[PDB]
Amino acid sequence: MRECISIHVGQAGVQIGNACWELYCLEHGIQPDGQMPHHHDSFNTFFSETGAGKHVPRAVFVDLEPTVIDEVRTGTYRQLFHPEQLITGKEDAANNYARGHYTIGKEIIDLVLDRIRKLADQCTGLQGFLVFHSFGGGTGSGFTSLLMERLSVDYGKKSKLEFSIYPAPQVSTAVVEPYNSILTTHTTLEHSDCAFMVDNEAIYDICRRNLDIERPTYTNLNRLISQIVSSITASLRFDGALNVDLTAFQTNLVPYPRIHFPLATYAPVISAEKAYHEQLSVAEITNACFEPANQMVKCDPRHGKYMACCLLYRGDVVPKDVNAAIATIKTKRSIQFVDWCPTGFKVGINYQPPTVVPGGDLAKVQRAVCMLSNTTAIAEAWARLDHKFDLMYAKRAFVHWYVGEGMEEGEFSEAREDMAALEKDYEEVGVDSVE
Amino acid sequence: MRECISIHVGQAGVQIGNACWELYCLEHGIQPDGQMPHHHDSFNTFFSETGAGKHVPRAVFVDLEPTVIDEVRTGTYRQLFHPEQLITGKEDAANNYARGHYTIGKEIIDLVLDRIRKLADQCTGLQGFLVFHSFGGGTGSGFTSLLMERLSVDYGKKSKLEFSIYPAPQVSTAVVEPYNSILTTHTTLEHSDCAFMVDNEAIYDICRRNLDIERPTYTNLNRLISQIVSSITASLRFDGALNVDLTAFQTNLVPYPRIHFPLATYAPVISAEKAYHEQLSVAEITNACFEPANQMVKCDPRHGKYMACCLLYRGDVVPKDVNAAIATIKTKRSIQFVDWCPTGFKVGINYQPPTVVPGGDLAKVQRAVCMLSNTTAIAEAWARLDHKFDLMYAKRAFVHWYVGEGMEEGEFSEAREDMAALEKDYEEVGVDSVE
Amino acid sequence: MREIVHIQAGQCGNQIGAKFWEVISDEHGIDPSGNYVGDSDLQLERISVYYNEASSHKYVPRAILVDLEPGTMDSVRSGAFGHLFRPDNFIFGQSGAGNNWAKGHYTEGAELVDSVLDVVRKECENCDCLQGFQLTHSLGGGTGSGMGTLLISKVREEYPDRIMNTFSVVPSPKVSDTVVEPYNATLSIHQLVENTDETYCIDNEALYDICFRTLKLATPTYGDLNHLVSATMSGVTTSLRFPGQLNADLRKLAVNMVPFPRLHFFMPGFAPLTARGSQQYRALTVPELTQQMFDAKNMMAACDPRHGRYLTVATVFRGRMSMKEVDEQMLAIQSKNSSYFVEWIPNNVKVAVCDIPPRGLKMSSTFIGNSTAIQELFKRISEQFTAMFRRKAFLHWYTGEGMDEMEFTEAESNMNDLVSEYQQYQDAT
Amino acid sequence: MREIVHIQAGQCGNQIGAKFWEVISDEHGIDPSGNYVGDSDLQLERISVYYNEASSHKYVPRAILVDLEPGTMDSVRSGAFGHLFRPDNFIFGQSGAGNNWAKGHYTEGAELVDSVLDVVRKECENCDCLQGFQLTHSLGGGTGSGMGTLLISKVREEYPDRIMNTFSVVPSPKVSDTVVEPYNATLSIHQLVENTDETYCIDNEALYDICFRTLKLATPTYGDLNHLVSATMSGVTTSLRFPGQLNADLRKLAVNMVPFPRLHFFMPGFAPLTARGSQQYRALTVPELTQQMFDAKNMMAACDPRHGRYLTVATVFRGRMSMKEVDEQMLAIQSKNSSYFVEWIPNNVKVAVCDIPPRGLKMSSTFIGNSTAIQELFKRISEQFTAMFRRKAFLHWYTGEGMDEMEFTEAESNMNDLVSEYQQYQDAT
Amino acid sequence: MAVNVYSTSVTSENLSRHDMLAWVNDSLHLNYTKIEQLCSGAAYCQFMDMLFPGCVHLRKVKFQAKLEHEYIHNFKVLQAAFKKMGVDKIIPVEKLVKGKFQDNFEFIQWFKKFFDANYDGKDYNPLLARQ
Ligand SMILES: Nc1nc2c(ncn2[C@@H]2O[C@H](COP(=O)(O)OP(=O)(O)OP(=O)(O)O)[C@@H](O)[C@H]2O)c(=O)[nH]1
Ligand SMILES: Nc1nc2c(ncn2[C@@H]2O[C@H](COP(=O)(O)OP(=O)(O)OP(=O)(O)O)[C@@H](O)[C@H]2O)c(=O)[nH]1
Ligand SMILES: Nc1nc2c(ncn2[C@@H]2O[C@H](COP(=O)(O)OP(=O)(O)OP(=O)(O)O)[C@@H](O)[C@H]2O)c(=O)[nH]1
Ligand SMILES: Nc1nc2c(ncn2[C@@H]2O[C@H](COP(=O)(O)OP(=O)(O)OP(=O)(O)O)[C@@H](O)[C@H]2O)c(=O)[nH]1
Ligand SMILES: [Mg+2]
Ligand SMILES: [Mg+2]
Ligand SMILES: [Mg+2]
Ligand SMILES: [Mg+2]
Repeated sequence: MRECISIHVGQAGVQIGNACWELYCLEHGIQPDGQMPHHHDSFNTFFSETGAGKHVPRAVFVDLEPTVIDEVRTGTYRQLFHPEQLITGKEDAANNYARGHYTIGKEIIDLVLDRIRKLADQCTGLQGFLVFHSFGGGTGSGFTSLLMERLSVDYGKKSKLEFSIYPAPQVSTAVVEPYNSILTTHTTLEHSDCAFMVDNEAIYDICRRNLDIERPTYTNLNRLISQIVSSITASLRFDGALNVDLTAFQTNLVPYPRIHFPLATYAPVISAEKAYHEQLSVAEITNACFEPANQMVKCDPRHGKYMACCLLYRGDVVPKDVNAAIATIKTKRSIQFVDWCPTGFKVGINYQPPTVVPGGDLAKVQRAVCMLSNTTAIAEAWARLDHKFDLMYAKRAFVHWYVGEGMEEGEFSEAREDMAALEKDYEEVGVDSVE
Repeated sequence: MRECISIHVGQAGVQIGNACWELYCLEHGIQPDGQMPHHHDSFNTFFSETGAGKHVPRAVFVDLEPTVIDEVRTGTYRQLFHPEQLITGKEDAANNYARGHYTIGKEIIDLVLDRIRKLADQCTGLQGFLVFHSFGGGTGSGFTSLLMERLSVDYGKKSKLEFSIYPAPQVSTAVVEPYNSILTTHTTLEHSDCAFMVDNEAIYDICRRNLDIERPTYTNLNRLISQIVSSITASLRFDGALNVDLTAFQTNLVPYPRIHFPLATYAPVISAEKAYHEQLSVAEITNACFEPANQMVKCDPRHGKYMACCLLYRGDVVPKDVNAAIATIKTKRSIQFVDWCPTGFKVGINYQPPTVVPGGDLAKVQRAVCMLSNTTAIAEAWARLDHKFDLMYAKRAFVHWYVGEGMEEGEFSEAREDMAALEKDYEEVGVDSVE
Repeated sequence: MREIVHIQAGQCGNQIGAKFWEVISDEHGIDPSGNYVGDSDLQLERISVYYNEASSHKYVPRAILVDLEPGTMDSVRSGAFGHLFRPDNFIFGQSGAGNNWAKGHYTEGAELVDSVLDVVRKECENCDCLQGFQLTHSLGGGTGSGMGTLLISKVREEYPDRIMNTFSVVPSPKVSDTVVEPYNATLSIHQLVENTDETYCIDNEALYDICFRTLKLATPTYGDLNHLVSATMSGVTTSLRFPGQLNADLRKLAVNMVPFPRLHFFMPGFAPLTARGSQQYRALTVPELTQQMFDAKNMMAACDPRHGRYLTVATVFRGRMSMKEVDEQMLAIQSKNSSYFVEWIPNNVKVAVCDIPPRGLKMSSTFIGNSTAIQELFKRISEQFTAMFRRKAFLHWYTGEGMDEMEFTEAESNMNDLVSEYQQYQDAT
Repeated sequence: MREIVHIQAGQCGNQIGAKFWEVISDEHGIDPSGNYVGDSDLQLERISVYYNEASSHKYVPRAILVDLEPGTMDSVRSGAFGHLFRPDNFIFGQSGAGNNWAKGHYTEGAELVDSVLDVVRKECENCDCLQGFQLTHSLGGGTGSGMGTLLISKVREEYPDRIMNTFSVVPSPKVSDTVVEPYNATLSIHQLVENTDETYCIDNEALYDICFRTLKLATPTYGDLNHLVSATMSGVTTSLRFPGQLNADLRKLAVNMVPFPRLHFFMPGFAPLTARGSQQYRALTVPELTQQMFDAKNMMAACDPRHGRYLTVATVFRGRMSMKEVDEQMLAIQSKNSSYFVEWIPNNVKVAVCDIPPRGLKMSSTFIGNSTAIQELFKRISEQFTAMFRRKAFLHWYTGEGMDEMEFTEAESNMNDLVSEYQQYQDAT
Repeated sequence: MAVNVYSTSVTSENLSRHDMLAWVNDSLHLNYTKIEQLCSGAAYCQFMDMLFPGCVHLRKVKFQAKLEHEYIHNFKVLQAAFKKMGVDKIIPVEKLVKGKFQDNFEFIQWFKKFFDANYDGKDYNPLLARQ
């Protein structure tokens, strides 16, 4: 009766969707064929039910290159999905926001919108959309920008959360990532009700340090991101001692409308061989969360301020221990709150412990924690992009590709001033008040 | 004791007859040899009964070229039909209304009328005639026009339904379809108690989109049309929560005597592979019906007005959900009713679910819906034909074939002014009145 | 049911007719002896259209062979597939028309026209309900041209409402096989435009070009050209002798393709056509055939169709195919080719589909095109006619048989009126 | 979906294409006859990119063979892997361009360009969604150079938004295989910079050096050089025909690698390369390949990259590898090599990863490098052009075909403008 | 033609209940005291009248509406006007007709945004249009 649909844009979106829906199928005891041989109808959120025992997800997988969609279709999770929401294009945007937003994205936007409206019209208590896309690829950035525009025009007040793959500072896979990132950020700034940044370099570092996997693959990063999303949706999907909804996320984490960019962190992340040797107390895992190494963005929060934080616990969690841990965190030296916010902590508790996927890398634990922080150091990252942008905008590099596909140079300019204005706003929020 | 006979004119008529009578034989549990190894005598409507258990249809298959009739005779349904109602000519009219209405049609019209009278005289409560013919072929158009004249002169007031193959906007098989179409429409406008337009291009699009048959044949279109006809006759042939008769169709759908041209739509149309993954709620199928893509004519209703609608549901249909779905349809934006009709919905309910043909393309469902709508956008289609006609009438093309076969140029002219008058009537109905 | 009498005139007519009857015998599974050795009742359910049932389960073709020299008749009799023809139909002369149209239409043809018409009347009386006649002849030689014109005139005066087909070989533009073919072609086209409901122009140069380029046959014998012509005949007629998802006959094609009574001269085409080795390297789908036809290199007429406009196009198909794909291909080829089709005929394409492929091939087709490009042909002949009539070249030969110069003048004037008529409808808007 | 039409021109193009189609047949598991004898559905799930499925489960290449001398076509037909090609694509001349660019672009090429474009048009109509064109030719001989320039011009004028790949053999710096290659190369590079979206310069001297040093082959036949070129081509295309953890195609590489429309001349490289005996003495891990590429001795272009700057670098991987290790090596090789990369392009490396290794090898890769060092190449050619154009050496041969000195002057000026453009962006800060 | 806008998250541009109520009262010269009374739809129809001359036909709308089907008919007229002007914001009539605060306020704040988007500066008497 509480519905919330997912929209996966780009190849990264599709792979994270594979991971997330595998995790969901394990969580609710659903076979890949859709049958079912601390729990409410918990699955009614993500899984719509047919006449028989078959359950199908409420998600849309869209990508202009049919490769990953064919892999999903021919994969193990074949019978599960309804064949319509596996939408393919013909040619990829090829890391071109122009191609993914003006030239090709228009050719299939109507079909995607029609499938979304069919999905929504049969729901009862739809809360919102979980958008999984990257800023690197042209498909992800451009098509997501267009889709958020159209959804905002069509649906008035539904929370629209973005779990984007923010481009890394030094470990970059493309060459034109800054252009696409600036364009998509400037476009989605006025539709993204809350956007959660996550970076590849930090997750690589976490995997090498904690999971002890010297050579991790994207499967592992998708597993961690899926765990984050499951922790976020646990309150909706399960009984909890202290429930929290999506509107609560959108309200407690966004002090100003333009500054809506929290970052995520998960704990504990320890291997089965290291599953023992420590009891994983709530204070211990919270200390691990607030440690700058376990964060999933290449930014040091100790050089900024914390406007807000939201901690979600799941499992056998004792609330007084939660209070003691929070107080101890507040007392420490590396956590100074901003002047205008004397209370920046939200707490949610769920009884359902995290679900361990067979063949995975993590270990089955009894308590788990997701940390969502809206802090100030993230603004520093923006500066880097701006600098990069300006460098590649000094010589008009790669501009012709966008120009010849329905883009204006003034759009690049206005994106640049909008990013500079966002940085100025972040800096102004950073300072303290008089008196 | 509630009888209604069928008349299939032209090759299209004969093929849709094959499909419809296959569907009927399946519905009432009739072997092709006429034996019987939610039900009342349900079969007494279409099937007359002999001394033994053999049942024979009350239909007339008439066509001037013996090819399709020989195929029916030598086909699987050989023993079923009474050999008299398989009436053949000697030469085909060859896409010539003149040949099919003045020269050749006269040579066998008396036999057809005699057989129809023989069928009628042994009935008890005959409601009317279901005429299946095309506007493209000369046989269909001309012979149907002549037969409608003779039946109207002979039988005073019995409902006479026409399920015609309206010529498509761009996908044509003939060259002289405009002349035949205007001539037959002008001729039958005074005899057709209600004519239901259906187009080939739209059914091609439906089959490609929904049935996922990348290369469908006429068999599938005939199956769909047979399903429509069976849905129409379900109320007569079966028990229902809310029964509806042919006079009800003729009354609720015809506001003005000259405007009696509804269009048909069927739902759901989904494959066995896609039979799962959605529950096919009544609201869902009704939304599919009112969607402009699922309509069977290349005319988009969103640029016109809905004068009337008649929806027939069959299967396990709960009436409150019907009411809720109809209310939601009325609330939407793409359905704006005409000023003079504040109530344009008729609803019929039948307990018998639709019957699946072995070897077919659709999937066995539990609920089914037929939408019979008299709207205004259909008038646009007429304009197209008119334009074509005038173009073909600009240089007197193909006129000699009609002139030298018993036709006057004044007939073409008067058909043209009558058709223009029909367009003007449609337009004046479309507009709103003062106060 | 719907029986057709086939008449052959001239050496060309007899050869194409023989190869045509061979093709038909293969289609219906008939021995040269005339017995039935097929394996499907579909072959026999409509055998009566071309074949008459003699006693003892034997089938004889409903064909008449006409010539003025015994060489062609002897060649037909001696070779295989020759015992099937019923002997009295072998009507032939002794001297030959000598490549003179006057002797083929006035002097020598008058000595056999009566016997030919007695055979024709007997066959018409014996048939159930006649459909029409088809003539295979040429306009180059005197025999075929004159005799065919005379037969068409007398028959159409004997049967007004029937339909009559002519498959006339038109002289090549580059080379001329005879010397006085201008006069013969002019008079024959005059007679045809008076008393024929359609004609399929066929040109030897175009057939040679198709055989050399598309078929990759470096040594094309006349047998192969007759094979293509016979295949075209069979593809045209196949809509009548077998069931189909959209049945047609000769009458439907005549009605659809003839917007004006004079304009009844068409161009034939066949598909698919592949070399011996290049057959398995191609998938035979509906769009492949459609793109094979609409081009100059697959047209059996010696005139580039792109010089003019397409008035109407009839397309017959054979083999189990999805009708929507046929329709989509036709719509696409019309839409992308809006320039070459007449505007004041919207949707100017007729489509017919049968169910029986034509042997070895799983599906094939046949193309009939009514286009104005053929007018060039006429003008060329007209010019040559003038070039040979201004100085009275060879005129005394036709003058010595009783024909008058006035007749040549009327024929030339009527042909020029036809040329202007095509030009005007090509310029119509 | 995303079908590619592959064209080869000249003897060099023909031979590299034969080897390329051999490599592709091994990758997709296809017999010489064209049947499928693979063992994984992944080989067939994207067979349509290069192969057209004819009837009877047979697959034919989507390739066009063009030359002016029948020897190369006969060699291709006679040898193994020759029956899979469609014979109508075997388009060839009779006399040969005689190492003259004018005859290959103006006189002789004009006699076959129409047929080549009709074949191209048919293939484009037949394919589902055309991706782009890739041409394999050389700039030394007249045939390949001139005919390829003409074909690229005509095709790009027939299809503006498609992309075109050209894999052109550039003459060696030390020795010259022909005598008048300066003019041919100048005109060909003019045409390429006008109407190509990218080009991969390949040099015979560099290939010989790679074979002798790295491969330890003392007797390198042309087959081995063509094998390396084909392996590079397949490694470039592999991101489109198979799944991968980070999928790419030709479009992504073109967009990432071309910051300015004129600058689209690249260098290829392949890895791993080991001698016959030295293969088991080395572990095939990601850093080994990465350190194998970024060096002079593994670049197929006759120019030391360290003389200039790296503008962009594309790297494609094949085989199951951990992405983090790939990313770490890319970051390290960029960080320790800050001097040779452009500063105003931060993160100037494109990375693509597939999942199917290349036939035996556990994993491999492919390197594309957009660097300014190739400008030296151009200058050398330019100088030679002047050295042969100041005194009008062999000029009358191209003057006798109708082209005048003005094309030479315009081409030389445009090439010098390109050189200065490279120099300016090399000096940018 | 008319331009269209949206409303996702903006500060210092969200007006209070009483302020918008005074805005509608002053722009149409009436005395609504509850914003959910805008479920009537008459205010929206007269607003459309004032935004574009003609573009509607006020004879059909029922200013004395007091039942649900009357609300639905008024919203049908409003939807026809929206279609005519090309503004493509689908309106949730089903939630609006019940007359509850949430969707009524949402629709009126979006409508205030759209009104500020497409207003010129004309003056007239709302009463003459109203009667
Ligand atoms: N963490 C993580 N990032 C991924 C994964 N897959 C793709 N990415 C990111 O996606 C970027 C590549 O561009 P994409 O967004 O995937 O491009 P696309 O969606 O294929 O669309 P095109 O650019 O048109 O091909 C890389 O920079 C990665 O950071 C994944 O599985 N895990
Ligand atoms: N949808 C559909 N249409 C058909 C079918 N069969 C024939 N038609 C239509 O019929 C038209 C052909 O003309 P017909 O009415 O069949 O002509 P006829 O009945 O054979 O009579 P003649 O014209 O004298 O040959 C085509 O344009 C088709 O649209 C069918 O099986 N399904
Ligand atoms: N397509 C085709 N045409 C042929 C063939 N044989 C002859 N022709 C044509 O037929 C013409 C022969 O002249 P005919 O009409 O047969 O003259 P005839 O019947 O022999 O009478 P005379 O000329 O008096 O001897 C030539 O112009 C050829 O173009 C053939 O095998 N195939
Ligand atoms: N890599 C490689 N290059 C080759 C090979 N064979 C020839 N080449 C190059 O190709 C050039 C041959 O000239 P072509 O472009 O083929 O000239 P052509 O096509 O024969 O036309 P004509 O010169 O008129 O005869 C030489 O300069 C060689 O450098 C080969 O096997 N491998
Ligand atoms: Mg992509
Ligand atoms: Mg018929
Ligand atoms: Mg002779
Ligand atoms: Mg050569």
